Amino acid sequence: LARASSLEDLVLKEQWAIPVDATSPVGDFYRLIPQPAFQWAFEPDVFQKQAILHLERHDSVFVAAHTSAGKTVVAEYAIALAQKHMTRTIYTSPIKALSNQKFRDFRNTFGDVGLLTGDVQLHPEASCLIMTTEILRSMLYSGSDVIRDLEWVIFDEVHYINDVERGVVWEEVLIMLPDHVS
Amino acid sequence: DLQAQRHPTTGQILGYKEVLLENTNLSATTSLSLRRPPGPASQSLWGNPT
Amino acid sequence: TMILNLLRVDALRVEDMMKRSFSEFPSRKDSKAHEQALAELTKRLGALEE
Amino acid sequence: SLLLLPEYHQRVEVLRTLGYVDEAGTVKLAGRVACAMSSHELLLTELMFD
Amino acid sequence: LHLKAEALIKLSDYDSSEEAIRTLDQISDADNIPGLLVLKSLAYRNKGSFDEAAKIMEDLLSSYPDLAEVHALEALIHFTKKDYLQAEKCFQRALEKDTEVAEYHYQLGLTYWFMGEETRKDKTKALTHFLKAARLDTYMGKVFCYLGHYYRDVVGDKNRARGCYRKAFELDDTDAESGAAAVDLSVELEDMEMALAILTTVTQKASAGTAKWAWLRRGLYYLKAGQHSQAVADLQAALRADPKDFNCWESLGEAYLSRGGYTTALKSFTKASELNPESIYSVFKV
Repeated sequence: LARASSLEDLVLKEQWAIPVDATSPVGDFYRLIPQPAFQWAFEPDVFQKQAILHLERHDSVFVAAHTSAGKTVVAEYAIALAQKHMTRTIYTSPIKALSNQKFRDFRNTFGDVGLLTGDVQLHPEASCLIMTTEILRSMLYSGSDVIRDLEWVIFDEVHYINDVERGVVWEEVLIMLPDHVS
Repeated sequence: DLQAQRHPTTGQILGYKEVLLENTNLSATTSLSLRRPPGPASQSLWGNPT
Repeated sequence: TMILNLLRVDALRVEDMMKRSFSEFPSRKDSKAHEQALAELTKRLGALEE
Repeated sequence: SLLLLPEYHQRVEVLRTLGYVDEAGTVKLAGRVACAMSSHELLLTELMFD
Repeated sequence: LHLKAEALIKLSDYDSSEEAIRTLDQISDADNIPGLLVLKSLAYRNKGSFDEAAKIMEDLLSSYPDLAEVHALEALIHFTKKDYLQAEKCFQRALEKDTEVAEYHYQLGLTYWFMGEETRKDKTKALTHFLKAARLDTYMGKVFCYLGHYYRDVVGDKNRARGCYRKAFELDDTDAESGAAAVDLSVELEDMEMALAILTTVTQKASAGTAKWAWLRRGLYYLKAGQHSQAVADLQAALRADPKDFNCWESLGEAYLSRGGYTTALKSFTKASELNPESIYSVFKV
């Protein structure tokens, strides 16, 4: 073609730590993210809306709230995302007695949640293994072949670093985590 | 390994062609990267020297 | 235990972990600025006549 | 510059005076036993070997 | 009252199936007035359902098409030809082209003739010259982009075919055919960093899902190179778009298996094989 060619061609031609404002920004939580991975029995307030907005893009939030029931909305949205992507997530709490009622409530809320302690090994095949940091520090020094599958490490009560006899565990752990683990 | 082939567009397995592996001579007790063979077998999760 | 689990591995040195520790954060905060200042003042030292 | 470097050296020396680390820092068998231990690693492995 | 009635008629013509046909009936009642030669156009809206509404559309067309219905009669004959085989189209095309002398109104008969000819006929002069007149009659809004897309289907100077795929998707954006064809033919040609720009632009305007065709291609482009992190993120977004396409699941499984993960690759491959159990590769990989 000669004339059609012309008749077509004429038409064809550093900071490293971002202090996000607590209260102002979020106005549109449902225009984007219209299919949330978890549905509550109430309305998530502003800061949990921002924390979920940043958990969608695989960032690394540092939530700092008052009440213990306000943090676990994030702490279980991250596990709903972990089960949606087929990946695995490790929830680590410092107190040995605190990581039992969390096991029960996370097994009641959704599916499979394994628990690991000094002797108990309930379901070491689930996707929400619940651990004491002294065990994660012990399976970071060897491979343990679970670290190949992690997405999130939910350090629960990170204000125990100020302790004098167990604060070295959180810093032996926070260094050895491989790069792909948020 | 007999790796598959893929049509560059609308990928479908045309045929299987043999190629050379590249990350052998790498073991679980002498290298540290996410390419080493998984491990001996189903094994204790932690408390494993070597 | 930390010393043993780091001496055991060859490519990891124990002083690396000490470098990355939080009680060393103030000293090691602007390390890239110290090293770039070192590498860019080595040029300036080469100037004066003998 | 590392504040704790002399203490690392002293720990390595005390380790090497017992039979846990060869010269130039290579772990011996007692070291690999005392590595994977919960608490009181020094005392427990010393009790075991004796 | 002319502008609102014309807008209602256009909405009726371009609307959805039978419920939208009822909306078209409501619009016709709202503009139930003289100049009955528009009623036949309403019949075409009924053809958008073609189940007990075409017969009513047939009655409306017979009643309206009285004096000449020149464009309307030709369009109705073309619709009848589409409902039947392409026999009627050959007779209708000559009369319509001889009667309505235009370039853009001729482009409507040109698109009907190209839809009839695209099945079997070579049509180097019946539809291709009709498509040439439609290309010289390139309209402002959504009236000649699809003609250029349908003219460049599989052959006939691929190099301009990429150009009119890129134009047919750049002007009209909601469709997910012209853009995919353009990027696919681009990756068939040597140049690569131009497809990436198109994919980036489409991805940026992706609101929430519903852009699987872009996410998937760019994810594969990141997987062919050793950049597994971005590929994994892209494919996860694509899977969120629509969680049933097994191609997405299989490719994501390969993405996980390229880097360390072994039981997540296993889980994804198992899920991929669970639906569409015909694929041998997924079962073998599991």
